[PDB]
Amino acid sequence: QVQLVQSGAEVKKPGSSVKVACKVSGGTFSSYTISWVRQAPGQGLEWMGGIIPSFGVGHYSQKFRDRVTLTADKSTTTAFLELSSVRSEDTALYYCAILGTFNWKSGGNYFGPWGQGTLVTVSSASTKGPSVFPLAPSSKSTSGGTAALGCLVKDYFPEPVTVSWNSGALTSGVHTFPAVLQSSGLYSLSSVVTVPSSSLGTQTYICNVNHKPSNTKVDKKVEPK
Amino acid sequence: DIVLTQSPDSLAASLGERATISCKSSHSVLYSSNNKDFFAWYQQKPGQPPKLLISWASTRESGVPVRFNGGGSGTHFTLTISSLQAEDVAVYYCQQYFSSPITFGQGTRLEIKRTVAAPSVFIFPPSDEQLKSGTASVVCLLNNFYPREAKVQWKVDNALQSGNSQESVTEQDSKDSTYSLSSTLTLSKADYEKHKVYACEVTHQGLSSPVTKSFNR
Repeated sequence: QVQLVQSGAEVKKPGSSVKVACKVSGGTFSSYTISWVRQAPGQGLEWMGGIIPSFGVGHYSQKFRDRVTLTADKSTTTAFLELSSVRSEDTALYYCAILGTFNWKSGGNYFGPWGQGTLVTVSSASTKGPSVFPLAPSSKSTSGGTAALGCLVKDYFPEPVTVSWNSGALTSGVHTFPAVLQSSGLYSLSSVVTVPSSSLGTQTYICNVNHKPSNTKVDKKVEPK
Repeated sequence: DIVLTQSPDSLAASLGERATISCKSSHSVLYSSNNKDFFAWYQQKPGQPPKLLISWASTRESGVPVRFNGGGSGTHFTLTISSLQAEDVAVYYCQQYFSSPITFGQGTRLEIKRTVAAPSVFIFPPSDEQLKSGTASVVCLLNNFYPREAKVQWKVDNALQSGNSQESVTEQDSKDSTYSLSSTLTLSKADYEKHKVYACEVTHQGLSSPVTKSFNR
């Protein structure tokens, strides 16, 4: 099966140009249409346009035609979405996808994989890495055989941070909350996990925080208070 | 452009119930030669790209459970989920690939209605590392509750707080259909050390009465 892998999250200042990359596995663009879909908060999914790299043709929706350009690097089978004159309103998750249309020449590839999404944040605020603080378990965070512990990921910009526990070994009981924008302009979130209260003296618990826009990696042991 | 109008915008249905989602196109998406409808249904779960469920109005993709069924033709389409299960929580989108521009419906949010579950309330004092800087965050966690509606109020030495806390709520859990909620009270270290009792008061349909969790600094 073909897989699409997009470039990482990105913050760009207003008025700048933005490029999102979409690497198509399989070594060929074949007859695919590479489409781009925007998911902005509160506006669902909107098709921006698509490129048929084998024919060097692209088409767009009226909403984006005058400020979007599609390209393809055939030496790397990578398609690129280029946004011009970015505005705050362009802060969105951008997906690439193999999605063609009947009226254009699909090659039969109306359905294909989707990429994982690229969060583009349009802001004048500068990139800032997280502070990671423990949420220590205690008598106030146990309920019988269940104890809760966590990590407070604070003062970062932009989104997103990723949080794993024990380097991905702990998944059951994990809740990572949506980030909230603080009065400061920076984001804060917490990640919590409920574990057996009997394991608290035996098992070590590490939250692994990744903030790629600042290339900050923090592993914090969470100990009982 | 072909405009897709989806119905409903939001849906809450119990486990084992049938969910019905509808889409109306402003123009037919039917190709007269083969009588194929160029219409698809997608499912988007939290944190993931949309996943194709149904192509050609009624063709189920591999790996999609048989509970998922698509129907209709021309301008009117329906997605039927039989015997809803916890992992069906998602936003569902219709899509037309007949004519450019490709268009999507606006999305239907599907919530699972389960039995009322009271939150387990947990509280966390600020870390001393955080206190080594000039700030102190106090976190109240409401874990694994249903329904989503809950009220969290902060009291510091019995004085109600306003404007210095923020809430975040998870998406509905795909296994137990519960929510979790964090309320964070943020104070300067200076203000945190002036007071002794930090209390989170939680009111929720599943609680015998307003429960309050606190700690003494």
